[PDB]
Amino acid sequence: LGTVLNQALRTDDSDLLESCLQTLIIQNTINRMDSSLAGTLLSKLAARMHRRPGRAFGLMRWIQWTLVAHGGALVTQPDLINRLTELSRVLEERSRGLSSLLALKGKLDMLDAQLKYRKALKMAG
Amino acid sequence: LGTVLNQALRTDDSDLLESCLQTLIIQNTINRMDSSLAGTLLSKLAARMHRRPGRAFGLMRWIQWTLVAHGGALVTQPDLINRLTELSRVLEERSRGLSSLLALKGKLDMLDAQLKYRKALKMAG
Amino acid sequence: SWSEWQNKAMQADELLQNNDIQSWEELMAEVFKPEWEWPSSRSDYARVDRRWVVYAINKVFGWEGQNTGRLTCRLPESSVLIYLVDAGHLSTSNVKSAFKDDVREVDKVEELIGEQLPIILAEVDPTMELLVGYLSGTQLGSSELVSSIKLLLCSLGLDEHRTRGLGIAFSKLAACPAAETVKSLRRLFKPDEVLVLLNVLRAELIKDGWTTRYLDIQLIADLMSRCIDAVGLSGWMANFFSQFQAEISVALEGVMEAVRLKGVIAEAANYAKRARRALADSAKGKAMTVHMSAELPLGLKTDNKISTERVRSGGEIVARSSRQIGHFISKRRGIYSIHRISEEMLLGAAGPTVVQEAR
Amino acid sequence: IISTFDIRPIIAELQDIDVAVGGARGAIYVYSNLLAHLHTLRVGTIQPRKYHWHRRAVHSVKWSGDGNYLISGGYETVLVLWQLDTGRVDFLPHLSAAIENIVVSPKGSAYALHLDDNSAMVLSTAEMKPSMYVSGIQSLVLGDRPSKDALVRRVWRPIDEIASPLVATISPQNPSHMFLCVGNGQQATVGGGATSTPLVQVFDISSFQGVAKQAIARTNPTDVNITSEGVPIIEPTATKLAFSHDGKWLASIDEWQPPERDTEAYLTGSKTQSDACKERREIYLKFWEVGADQSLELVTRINDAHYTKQTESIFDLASDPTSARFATIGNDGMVRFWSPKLRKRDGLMATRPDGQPLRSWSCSRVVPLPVHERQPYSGAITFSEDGSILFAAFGPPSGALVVAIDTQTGTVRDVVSGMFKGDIRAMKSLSSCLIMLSDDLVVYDIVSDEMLASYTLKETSEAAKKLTQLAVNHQSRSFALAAPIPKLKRGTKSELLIFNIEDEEPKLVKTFSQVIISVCAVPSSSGFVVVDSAAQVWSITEG
Amino acid sequence: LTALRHRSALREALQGRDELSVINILRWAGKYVADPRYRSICVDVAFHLIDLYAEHVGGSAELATQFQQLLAKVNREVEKAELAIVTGGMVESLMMSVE
Amino acid sequence: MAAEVVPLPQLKLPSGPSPITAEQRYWRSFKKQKSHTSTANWPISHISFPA
Amino acid sequence: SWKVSKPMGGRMSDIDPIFSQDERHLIITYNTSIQVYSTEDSLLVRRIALPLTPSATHIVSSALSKSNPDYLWVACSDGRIWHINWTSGEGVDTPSTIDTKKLLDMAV
Amino acid sequence: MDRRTAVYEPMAGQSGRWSKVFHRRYHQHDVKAMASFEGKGMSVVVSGGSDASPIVLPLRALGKEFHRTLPHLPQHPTVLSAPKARYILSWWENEIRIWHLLNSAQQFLPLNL
RNA sequence: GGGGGGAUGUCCGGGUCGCCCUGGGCACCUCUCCCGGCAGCCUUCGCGGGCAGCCGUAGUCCCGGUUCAUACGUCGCCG
Repeated sequence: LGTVLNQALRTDDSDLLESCLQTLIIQNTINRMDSSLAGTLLSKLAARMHRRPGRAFGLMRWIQWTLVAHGGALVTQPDLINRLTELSRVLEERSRGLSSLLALKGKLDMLDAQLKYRKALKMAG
Repeated sequence: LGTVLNQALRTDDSDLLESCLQTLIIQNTINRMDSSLAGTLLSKLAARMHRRPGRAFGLMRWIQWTLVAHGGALVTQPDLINRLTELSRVLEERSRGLSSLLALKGKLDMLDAQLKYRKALKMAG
Repeated sequence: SWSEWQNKAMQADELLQNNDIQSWEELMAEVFKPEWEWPSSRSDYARVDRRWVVYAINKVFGWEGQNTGRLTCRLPESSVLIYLVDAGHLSTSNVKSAFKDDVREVDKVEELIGEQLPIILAEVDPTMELLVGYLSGTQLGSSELVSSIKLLLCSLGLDEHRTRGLGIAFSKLAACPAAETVKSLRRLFKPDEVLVLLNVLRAELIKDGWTTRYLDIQLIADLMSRCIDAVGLSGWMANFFSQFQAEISVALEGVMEAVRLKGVIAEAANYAKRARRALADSAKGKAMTVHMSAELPLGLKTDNKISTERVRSGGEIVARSSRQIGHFISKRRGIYSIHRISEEMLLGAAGPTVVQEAR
Repeated sequence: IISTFDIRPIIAELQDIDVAVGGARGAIYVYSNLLAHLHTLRVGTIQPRKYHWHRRAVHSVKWSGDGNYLISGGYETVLVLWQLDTGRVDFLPHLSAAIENIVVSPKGSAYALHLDDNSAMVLSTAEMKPSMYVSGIQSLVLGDRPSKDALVRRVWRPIDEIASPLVATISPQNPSHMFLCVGNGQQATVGGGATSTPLVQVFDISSFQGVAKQAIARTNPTDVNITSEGVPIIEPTATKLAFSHDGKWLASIDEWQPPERDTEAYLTGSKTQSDACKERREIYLKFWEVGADQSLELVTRINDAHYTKQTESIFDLASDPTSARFATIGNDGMVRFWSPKLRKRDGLMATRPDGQPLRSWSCSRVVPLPVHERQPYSGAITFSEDGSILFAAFGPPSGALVVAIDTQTGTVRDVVSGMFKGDIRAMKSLSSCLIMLSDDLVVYDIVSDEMLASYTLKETSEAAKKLTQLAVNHQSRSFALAAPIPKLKRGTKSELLIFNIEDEEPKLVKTFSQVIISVCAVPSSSGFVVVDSAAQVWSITEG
Repeated sequence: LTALRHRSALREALQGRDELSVINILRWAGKYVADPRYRSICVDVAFHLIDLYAEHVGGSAELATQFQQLLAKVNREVEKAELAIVTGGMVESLMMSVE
Repeated sequence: MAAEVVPLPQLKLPSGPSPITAEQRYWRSFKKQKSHTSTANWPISHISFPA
Repeated sequence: SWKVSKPMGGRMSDIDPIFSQDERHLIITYNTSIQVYSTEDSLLVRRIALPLTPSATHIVSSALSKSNPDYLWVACSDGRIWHINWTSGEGVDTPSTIDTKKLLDMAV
Repeated sequence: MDRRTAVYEPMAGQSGRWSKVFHRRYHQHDVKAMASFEGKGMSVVVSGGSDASPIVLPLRALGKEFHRTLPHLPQHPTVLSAPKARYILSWWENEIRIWHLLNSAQQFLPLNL
């Protein structure tokens, strides 16, 4: 799907972008794809990072493998740092609550664990 | 192995403790076992927490299920809080490095990911 | 000045027994520095003295001696009262100093005052804009804040002021410590009310969107988790909770992946910025070792421009001489390099073009 | 660059001279025959003999009697001796501070050194042992003559300054003695741009002599004092020390973090080097016993007395005046109460080999603090004079509040908010009044719950702002604050105000041509003792 | 190592090493992150060796595997520290249920 | 006063919540074991030493 | 009602503490005070206070009279000179000015 | 072999007694041999070691003039080229070593050098 | 780093079409003052101030491509 990727990103496609993002072959596609198109991908996936932060299982692995196969593209053309610089502000909004997002779980996950016991009293009852 | 557990912990056994710890049936044993013996278990597993912090996959699940089946034992006899209070200092030595233990991985795991690419250049080569 | 304030309090007592609330309120405006115009900020308020604050709250609020009294609005319609609300003078320390006489024998006065005061404010203001202003302006305790959120939830569970008040009280109880919130909230709530507050923050989380996917927080943290610790095991004795902890786990693992990739994109942007610096200097012609291929150097290292300072014994610093600077550019040179001179160099104007072998 | 020099006159006439000169690069030039070289328009080619050993400045260079040894000493705490007859060096290697001065006896017998920590040692030759020993107050001094290594632009230029008032406690059961924070030396303490006191000394007030000395943190008074890059060591400073009520205990806290110039690679994203060192802060607390020979001995050490996700900088410490209980507040916000127990694990009591049981302090109580955040806090605490109740100023920006907590139960007895106009500096508790200093000064009774005294103090720089400090007397109900008169420099004045408990008029107004550094209350009788940056001390007494 | 961070010469101590020397020091580090009692000092040294010998990981793959076997314990060192706090919350309000 | 050259004192590392006690190391320092079997592996009736 | 004690002690000045004749005593220089100690007991035998007072003035130099012993020339930043005699205190109340801009050094 | 060299003068006064004036590192390896000359107004000492670079010093103006690092490389360039063949040549103890450059510079004007 | 200019080379509407320009992209040399330090020289005790100031970058006749490091007094055995 690497040529599909290349096509989509040099005409600025979103439907073809979504066709590639719905689907291992991720590794295959990014080691297939090219360099400045990987920078274009990085920019608009940052847009995605902002506009929809739900389950990240696919696309954050995708930017991993993007920086794997063609992370060295944007040192060889470094002038577009604001491609990366604009990732570089989203990340710390993305960690604000982590000052207490584990302080979330432990008081709550025990209350979880209390019903696991109150279940365990009753299915034998 | 619940009577094995009960036997071992009321004579202060370590070999029989190790026989129970080498091995689902964990859930079975702790819903089998008793209350003040669960407090004794909690105390000496805290000793284990200090003296050997390697792979925690078994015994930290064990203290989970301990607090599942007989976590309410030590509210019904609360005077031995130093059983729990001495867990309550080990945990935060156990999290010191987590101020930067994810700052460990991300710079390193990319360097991992760089050899995954430099492998990927070569097995096709 | 003590006799002066005693005479002023006696004159205000004379105004009270004459029931001259208009002139009394104009004296209050003169002290606080009727029209009663407002500065449009909770912050820029003139500093007022504790004796006038304590006399004001003494006159406004009341108590009932039956071994358990109750503040009442002696002045339910009062610009002085809404000024105390917006300036944040309605603290438990303030009202205890106000009613030092009759609260000396009653216990649990913090719980009593912090429960009763927002209920009083709510029956004053059904629009509860005064309540949200109190929430934003006053130093609040845990009982005060949980009764405030209780009033907001019986109000809801022209439609945005209550939501802003919810957010403000969420920030403040996120600030408050866990133990006091847990004990006072075990006191003041019922497990069904805690379930409604739980669903409120569930909606908050899922509207922030951490579960609804990509490719289609401390506040709520402290609030939702501390309140369920407050209710505890006495409440429930299901699959609701099962799906609930499932989406909790989704959000947790999402944040973990986020920190991993936080690190990598942070260092990537930093190295790209230093690479912009180095390739700017290389286009200038300072001849630094930077990468040439389209792949990341395994060492995320750049050749910085040479520090013009030279550290000497013992700690003294003299500037680097051009001789050693040339020694350093020489060691930075590689094994094979094409170093083309220009005729602009030969006349003395421009610089060369350097291309070293990729090291 | 010439630092100092000495000469031997070659003699019943004056036939020649030989001059050694020492310079802050660490070098000695000795010129052999200047009179014969400059008696002869034209002169011959003169060239001194070079002698480089010291890395930092050399401070004091002289000749040995018949002049066979070039004796010297400087910053690096080594008395160095050039052999001058062969190519060897002989050194008395590890002095307590930088060698400020060297002088010679009329005979070749006795050397006398002035050492940078206010000290003087007279030795006899090849005995090298303290034959006459005198030490002083060893305080941080604003130097009239600034420094001898402040001439050639070191990486950190050492600046005569005082960034914090001095930490000191008069000993109860022996008010003639006082413990006070010091480093190995004054110039070494100020080197690195941070206060470096891994040391405490006891000093007699009835006869103003430095009695004794003992370290608290890790020290290396034998290892090298300067790193290889040229940076002198910053040491764990003894931040907080307050003495027990009984005369037997002493609890201290030390802080030590890396410098920014050393972190330098722990920066990932928004991690500044300040963030890196504020993570890598290391804060010890140590409980100590004291023997009647003024012996300071360890009983416990706690590495983590205030911990959340990262370590919490611990804010204040206070002693119960009736019991062996130490309360402390940190950045956790909890106040923790520590009492000494007997080391006895399972009935076996741990006795010292002489027989006495091993005592060890422990967190007897924990009290969390309710917070009121409106839309970088600091803590301060003081017990009552009677005990049973503790007062704790929690100290965010202007919204800040004091909390009164019982001791028999951990329950809060009172909460008083809005008594600080900014961040808190400190607070004391007299017999009935709380005397707190923020940007404001507020003396405020609580049995009447009524402010008595209030002062808007003079706005200054931040150094002077911190250098304002306060102490009560508690024998006669009178308190006193020290405040400089408006970046701090040498020509600077401070004033001390004596206040009684009941009024607002000052009971004594007196300024000082230098800035007084610390004030302390005498425990036996009324009055105080105050010590000043031009490092001198004297006591105020009523009557 | 506490001495060499306290007298600030860890960077000097590690900047001049060779292949086999960093093999040994990395082996010690990878052995001894897992103790939290000195995990801080160990990860300081780990940061430094990352700063100092990440360049020739492709030149010497056996050290890249050592660089990998750094992670190969660390990826479960996240799970030890995480499941610590997972257990760390399991105790704290069971204490609250006492009262 | 020439400082006494003392080498680096080791750090007093903290103790876990079950130290190995003085008496524990004592009774484990009862080390040298001889395992002497009885005649015909006779179950050992009684052993004695007087005062 | 409150009263101040005399400022005693002080920081030892870098000006050379000088030996005594017969090597039995040591004249050490503080700020505002010059102290002679006896070496055998290592104990003070005389402390001589000196009023310094004009912001930053200090003892600039101090020297034994080379002509007659037990005499001390002490000099400040502004030119004020004392000729006190240790084992005693005669000369502290009578300085002499030198009419300098700023007295930087002196040698007797 | 501390790559270091010193100079020493007779003490004024006392006969037969000398002392070091100073020392310094000139070379980068040891100083295996040396020779001194003082003639036709040139007082020098030549020092040779193992870093191949002779270092010469003034005697009468020691500490008055800078030294001189003679070229460690021989006087003859010992480099040859067939420019039509673009062959470069260098010989030492028994071998002649030849490199061919096979390309120009304008073609490249990193990985291919 | 900014604010600005004179000048180098560049594409897209382009212009009678040439000098280049406006509208977008711009990288550089230069000048300009406000950023950080560094010096000297007068001033006042100092606090401070003033004065004409340089540098924030690159390869030299040689050449600072330097100079610099922390004690003896006593060891061994085994408890």
